[PDB]
Amino acid sequence: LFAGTEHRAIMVDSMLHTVYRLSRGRSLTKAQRDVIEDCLMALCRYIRPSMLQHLLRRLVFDVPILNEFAKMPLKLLTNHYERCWKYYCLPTGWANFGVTSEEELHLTRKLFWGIFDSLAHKKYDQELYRMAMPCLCAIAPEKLDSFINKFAEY
Amino acid sequence: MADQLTEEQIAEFKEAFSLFDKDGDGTITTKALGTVMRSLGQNPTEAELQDMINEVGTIDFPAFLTMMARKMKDTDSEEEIREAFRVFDKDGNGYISAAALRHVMTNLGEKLTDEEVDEMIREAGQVNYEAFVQMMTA
Amino acid sequence: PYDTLTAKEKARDREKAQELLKFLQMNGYAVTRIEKRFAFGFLQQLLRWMDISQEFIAHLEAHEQEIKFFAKILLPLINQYFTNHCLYFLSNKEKEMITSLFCKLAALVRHVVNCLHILARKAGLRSFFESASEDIEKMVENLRQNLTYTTVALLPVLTTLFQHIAQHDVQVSCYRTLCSIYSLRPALGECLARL
Amino acid sequence: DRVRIFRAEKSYTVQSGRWYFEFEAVTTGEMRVGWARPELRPDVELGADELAYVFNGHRGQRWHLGSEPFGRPWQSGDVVGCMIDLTENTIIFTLNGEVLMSDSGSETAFREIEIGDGFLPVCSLGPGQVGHLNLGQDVSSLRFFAICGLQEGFEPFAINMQRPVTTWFSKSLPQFEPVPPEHPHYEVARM
Amino acid sequence: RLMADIGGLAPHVIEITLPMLCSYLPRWSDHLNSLLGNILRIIVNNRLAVFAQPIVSRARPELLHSHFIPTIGRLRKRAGKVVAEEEQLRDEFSVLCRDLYALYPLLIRYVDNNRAHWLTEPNANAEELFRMVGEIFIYWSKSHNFKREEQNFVVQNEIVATLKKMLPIGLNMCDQDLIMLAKTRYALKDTDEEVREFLQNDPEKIVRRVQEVSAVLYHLEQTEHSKQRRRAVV
Repeated sequence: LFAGTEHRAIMVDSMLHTVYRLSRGRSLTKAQRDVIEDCLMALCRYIRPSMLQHLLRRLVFDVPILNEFAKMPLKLLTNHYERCWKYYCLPTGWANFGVTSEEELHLTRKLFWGIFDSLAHKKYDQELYRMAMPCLCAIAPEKLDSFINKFAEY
Repeated sequence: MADQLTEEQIAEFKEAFSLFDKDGDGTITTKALGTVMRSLGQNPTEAELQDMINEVGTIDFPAFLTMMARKMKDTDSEEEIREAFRVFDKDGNGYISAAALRHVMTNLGEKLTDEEVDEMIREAGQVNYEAFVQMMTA
Repeated sequence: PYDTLTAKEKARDREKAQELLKFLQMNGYAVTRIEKRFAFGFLQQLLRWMDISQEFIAHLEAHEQEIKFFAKILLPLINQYFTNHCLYFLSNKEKEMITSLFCKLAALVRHVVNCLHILARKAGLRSFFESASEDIEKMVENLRQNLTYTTVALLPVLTTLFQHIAQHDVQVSCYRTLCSIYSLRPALGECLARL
Repeated sequence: DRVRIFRAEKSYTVQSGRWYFEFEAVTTGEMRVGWARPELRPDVELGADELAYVFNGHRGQRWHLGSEPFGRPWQSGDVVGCMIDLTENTIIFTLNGEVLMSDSGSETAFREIEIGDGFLPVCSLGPGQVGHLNLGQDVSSLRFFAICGLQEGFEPFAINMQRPVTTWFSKSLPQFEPVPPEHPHYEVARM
Repeated sequence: RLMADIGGLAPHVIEITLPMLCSYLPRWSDHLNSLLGNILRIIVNNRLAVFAQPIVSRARPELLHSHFIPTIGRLRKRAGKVVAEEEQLRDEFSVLCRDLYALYPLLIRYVDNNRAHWLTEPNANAEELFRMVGEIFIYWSKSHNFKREEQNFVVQNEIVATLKKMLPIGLNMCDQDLIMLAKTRYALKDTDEEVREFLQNDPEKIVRRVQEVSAVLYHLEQTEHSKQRRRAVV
C-alpha cells in the first residue's frame, strides 16, 4: 500500500531515513533487528524507484564499506535492482513511472564505485562471497590575504 | 510445555544453578545467571539476557528454568523444519511424486485424510519440494 | 561526509565556494591548483577486469582474495553482465576492448563449461586471434586433462561456428581445420561446415 | 498535418460474430490497421488509448494502450488481413495470407479483449501514405480471403450490404465544440 | 559431388552425410531439391538427431510428398497394429508404440514445417492424404491409454506436435449440417454415413471425415477442460 505515495512523498522519504537507522541499532536482539530489516525490505519493494533515491544517497555511502551486517542491505539492493533494472538503465524506462533523471544514474555510478571498493575489500569467505555475488552480478601571501579581505568586503 | 521442550538437560541445568548459587537458598544474581548460562554452553549475548530476565539478582530456580525454556524454545522450531523436507522419501530433491506424499500422509500419525492431503497439495500437477512444505509449516 | 555527498547535496554552498573564487579573481589575487561517460568507463572497467583475469591466469599457471573471487564470483559477475549486455556491446572502442578480452579469454582458459558461453560472447587482438586459430588447428591435428580440454574446445568450436553464422591469418587455420574435419559428434562437423 | 484517421459509421457497429476486411498497403509509411471502440477521440494518436487494437507495419509493431513489437514489417503492395471473432473473443492479424506471430509465437494479435459496446473497422493514414481499403463489398474482390478465413468460418464485412459502406474521416479543420463537463484539465462553473 | 555420394549412400555414414548436407545448405536450387529427395528416401528407409537441423525445405518435391504420404500410411499402419495389440487384451505394446512415435513425431513435424506450401494449393489428392493422416493422428490422440505412454515418451525425449500438425491441415481438410450429422454419429458410434436422408433433409467420405473431426473436437474440448494442526503435522 506504501507504493503510490507520490501525493505525500515527504512521508515515504522520512520513514526511509528512520528504518535504516533503526536497523543498525547498537542494543538489539536477533529477532528485533530481523523484523525491522524485513519491514524495510517490504517497504522498499513497493516504492517508486525515483523517490527511493533520497535514502539511497546514504545507502550508497553505507554499502561500499560493508563493515557490519552488509548482507541484508546487499540482498535488498539486489531486489531493488531486479525490480528497476530496465527502468533505470533503458531510456524508455517503465511505462507507469516517469523516467528517472541523471541523479539515479550517478547514484549507480557511486554504487559501482562501491563495487570497486568491495571487489577486493576483504579476504576469502564462503558465506560472504555466496551472499554477495548476486549484488555484483545484478549491479548492471599578504596580497592573497588582501584578496581574502576583498572577498570579505564583497 | 516445559516437559515437552527438554528432558535430559534438566540435570545439567540443576547442577549449573546449584554451583552458581553459593548461599544455596536457590537465588542467583543476574550476572551469576549469565555466568551459569555461559558455563552451560549457550554463551548468549547479554542484550537478550537482560530482556529475558526482565520478562521472567533475585532469580530463583523456577524462574531460571522458565527463562531457559523461553530461550531454548526458539532453536527447536528452526531445527524441526529441516528434517521434514527429506522425511517424506529418500528422493528428497524434487519430492513431487504421489508415492512420497502417500507415504508421508497415510503414515503421518495424526490420521491426515486424503481430502486433507489434497488441501495441503493445493495450499501453496507439479508442486516443489519446499513450496508446499513451507505453506504447511507456516 | 560532504565529499561523499553529491554535487546536488553541495547545492548552493558549492556554488558559493565557486563564487568566492570569482571574488578572488575580482580582487586580482586568486588561488588556482557523465552517464554516457559512466557507460563507457564501465566497459573500460571490463577491460581492466580482462587485464586482471590475464594476471590471475598467469599466477594460476605458476587462496588470496584475488584468486578467491576469480574462482568464485568473477565468472558469474561477468556472466550476468554479458547476459544483460549481450547486444549492448555489439550495439567502437568498447567493441575493441571486448574483442581483446575475448581473445585473451581463450589463453586464460588454456593457462567451467558455462564459461564457454562467456567466451563465445587492434594488433594485439589480431595476434591473439591468430594464435587461437593456430592452437585450434594444433588440437584438431592432435585429435586426428587433454580429453577435457579437447571437449571444451569442441564446444567452443561450436560456439565460434554459431557466432560466425550469426555474422553472415585465421582463414588458413580455419581451412586446415575444415580439411581435417572432412578427413576425420557429427553435429560439430556440420556446424563447422556451415560456418 | 495530423494523422488522418478513417473509420466506418457508428451504425455499422458489430457486436457478435467473426468479420474480416483486407487493406492494401500501396505505399509504405506510418499506417495502422485494426478494430476500435465506437467512441474514438479523433485527437489522440491511434493506439494510445484503450479504444483501438491495431498493428503498425512500418515498424512491425502492434499497438493497444502502448506499443508491442509483435508482427513482421510489411512491404509496398502487401495485403494486410484483419481477423476477429467476437464469439471466440480473439483477434488475429494476417499479411498476404501469412498469419502473424508475436514474440511467443501465438497467432492471436490480441487476447482477453472484452466485446464491450462493439467494434468497427479503423485505419490511420500517415503523411505521405496512400492505401486502398476494401471492406469486402464483393466476395470475389478480396485477394486473400480464400487462402485464410474462408475455411475458418470468417465472413467479409460488407457481405450482404447493397450500397457502399459510409466511413467517417477526421477533418483537420478546427471547429468550436462545447466544454466537456468532465474535461481532465479545464473546468468551468456558472456563477 | 557430395550430393552423389549422399544419394549413393542409401550408422556413421548417415552422421558423416549430415555434415555434408549442412555444408550444402550454407553454400547454397536443383542440388537442394536432390538433397531433399535423398533425405526423404533415407528417412523412408529408416534417432531424433537425424531430423535435427532440417534447414533444407523442398518447395516442389512432388515425389517426396507422395513418399511421405506412403510414409504417413506406414506409420498409421504401425500405430494401428500397436493399438490393436494393446486392445486385444501387456504394456510392451504401448512402450513399443511410444518408442516408434518418438521418431515418427519428428517426421510429422518435418512435414508440417513445409506443409504451408501444399496448403497454398486449394484442392488435390494431397488433401485426402492429409485427411487420412489426421484420422490416424486422431486415432492416436483419442486413445488415452496410448497417450499415457506417448506423453511419457515426449517428456523423456523433450502442446502436441501431432495435434498441431492436424490443426494446420484442418483448413485443407475442409453444408454446415454435416457438423450436426457428425455429432449424431459420435453419439451413436456409426462409422459409416448410413444416414443419408438426414443430409437430404464422395460426400459420404466427407461425412465420415466430419465425424472423425467431431471426435477430435470432443477430445480437444476435453483437453481444454490447518494452522491449528500445523504443529502436530510438522
